[PDB]
Amino acid sequence: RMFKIEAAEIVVARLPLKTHKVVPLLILHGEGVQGVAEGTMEARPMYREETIAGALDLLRGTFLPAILGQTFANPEAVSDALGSYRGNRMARAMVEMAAWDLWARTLGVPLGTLLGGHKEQVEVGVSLGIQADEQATVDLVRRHVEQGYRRIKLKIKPGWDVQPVRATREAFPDIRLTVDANSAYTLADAGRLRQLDEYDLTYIEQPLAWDDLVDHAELARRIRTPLCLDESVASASDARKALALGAGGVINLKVARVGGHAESRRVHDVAQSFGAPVWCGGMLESGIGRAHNIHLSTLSNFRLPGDTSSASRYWERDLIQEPLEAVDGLMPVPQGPGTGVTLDREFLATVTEAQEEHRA
Amino acid sequence: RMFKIEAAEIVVARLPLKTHKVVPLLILHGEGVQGVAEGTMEARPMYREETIAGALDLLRGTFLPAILGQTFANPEAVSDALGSYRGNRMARAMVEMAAWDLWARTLGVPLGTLLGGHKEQVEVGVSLGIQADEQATVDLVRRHVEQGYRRIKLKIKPGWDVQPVRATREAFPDIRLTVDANSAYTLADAGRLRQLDEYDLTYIEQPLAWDDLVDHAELARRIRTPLCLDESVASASDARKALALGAGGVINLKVARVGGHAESRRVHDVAQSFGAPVWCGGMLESGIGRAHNIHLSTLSNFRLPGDTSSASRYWERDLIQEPLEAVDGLMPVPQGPGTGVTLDREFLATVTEAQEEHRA
Ligand SMILES: [Mg+2]
Ligand SMILES: [Mg+2]
Repeated sequence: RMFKIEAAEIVVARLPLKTHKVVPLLILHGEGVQGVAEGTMEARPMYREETIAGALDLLRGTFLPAILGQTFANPEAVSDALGSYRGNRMARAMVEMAAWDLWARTLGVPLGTLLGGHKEQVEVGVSLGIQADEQATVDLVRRHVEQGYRRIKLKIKPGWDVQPVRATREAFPDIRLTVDANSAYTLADAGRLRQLDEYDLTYIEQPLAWDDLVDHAELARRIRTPLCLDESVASASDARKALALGAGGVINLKVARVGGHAESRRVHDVAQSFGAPVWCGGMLESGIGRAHNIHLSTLSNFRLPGDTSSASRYWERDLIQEPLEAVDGLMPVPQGPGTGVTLDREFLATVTEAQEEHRA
Repeated sequence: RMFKIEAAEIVVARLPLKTHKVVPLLILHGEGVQGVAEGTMEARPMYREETIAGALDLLRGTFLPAILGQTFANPEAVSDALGSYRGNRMARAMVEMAAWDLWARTLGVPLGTLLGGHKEQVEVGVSLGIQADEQATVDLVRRHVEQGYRRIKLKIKPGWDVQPVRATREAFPDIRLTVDANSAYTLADAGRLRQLDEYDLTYIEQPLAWDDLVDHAELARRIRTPLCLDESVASASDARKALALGAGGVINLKVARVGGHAESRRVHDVAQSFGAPVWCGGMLESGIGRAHNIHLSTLSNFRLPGDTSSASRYWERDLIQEPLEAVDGLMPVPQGPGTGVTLDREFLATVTEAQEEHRA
């Protein structure tokens, strides 16, 4: 039954890589359990428009006040209570996704299960940066293919695109191979991008401007390689518009980017209704955010491998107790209610740089 | 010659309405002159996505450190130096516009002149909120027609659209009449909006979602009244996309929304290349912002009246020494270099919440 949000903590941690990454956590408390989610916004607006400064101000100043001490039927009722404010999806997503965790934990059910998923393990691939040359690329790829990863994503740029791809393809003619074009191209480059076609990529991710659909639709008419949209899809209606236009045949679905789990479900179902698959994008998440991603990835139209690879690839030590490790390109769903993972509070304390508490 | 930016000041004021409005200012110092601009983002994200807290943290943590101490050839070079960041156009606009004012003042030239305009005054319109009934709407319109405004804008909403427009058009068969539909309709409302057609509105402003073009395109096919786009045109390429898709035939051009004067002139030119007019939109600006708008509005494709009405209608006392007052629907361009207006520093002091100075 119904749940009352009694308190909320905002905990910002700084986590060393292997220089650092800031992890904003929102914890909601209620009914003697808690829900946790992780912000994916950065200090500076590099991947998208939102920033830690603005999202946290929106949380303490607007969203938290609207929900604290209040009672709700479901996470959708929580999202509904955050008014008609424009944009700020990642901020909304912190509240919404923690609400999903909290709510699932009051029922004792795994998050994935509530969202309609029934996979017990999800397929994963890896994304690789730009390497120095054709052989160093192939070497780095081989390391990962020997780990069983089910898709390889290579960054590209002008004019480092056809070469990395052709080399990787010749050594490995059967792997699922993709590229991330990183919004570094123009309709001008349609000719170069078309050269990629003979290497049977599954898609080219977001080759043009990060906020565009119309030019993608045009570029898609000019090349045979499917395009995958990322930043240009921030909602189920964007997904609809993109697919009705022909701007892509694939969507990289990042839960926090679309404002959370429910909306991600809708994105997911709109894609399926068009016969377009989704796959789960990643963003250097701690185990909190990684767990949420895995649970969402259990939905059935997640038919291409996700960037939800092993935690130990990123951190010497994660913010949770449980390991999130994939073997042979498969990441098991972490057992337990909600996310199935648990904050390691002692370790979190040694890397916390800010913490605040909010009540009604 | 080139200009060095030696110092910047952020001053946030709470200026009394005729409740209160928070006015964030940026002051750029160099070559013995200064350039000033006004942020239009608000505390919470209601009109668009940016907030004062995100915007200001972006200025002091990223944009100002990038330009402080650097020497530039023109305002465009200043923009390019903030280069790689996404969205946040209003925050960007504070730097770029303050830069135009400074640049212009090192040259001794009025801002509008440098942007290519040659009007000495600009036509203004008036905006009427929702009134209680038809005759109250008509009586207010009658007042404003008599004061000499050259366009009437009626705010409409579902349940209250055809009625005020019918009544108004009936009493005033020839005036330039428009409506602001304020993103409150959906495609199911096409039949009701089509009923406005027989009243010869110059346009309906952004009836559907604030970030949409594709559905507006469809709505334009079902009714004959021209659509005017607002929040969904944030760049020159958005303008092109909107006009080419037939999402509208008019653009409400707001200088800060698109990233400042350079990009606004680009929106102005893309629109002109399609033969679509633009007009100057407003956001309850102090004299700083109003003066920038008035100078942008001197450009030749601003062929419909703008929301740069008298400052006295908004403020008991303005932040500038010069009064910006329209007479018979004509606002004079303020004389002098740059924006042609000058901060009243002692008055400003009495209304300053907060100030900060940054250097190298
Ligand atoms: Mg990517
Ligand atoms: Mg308007």
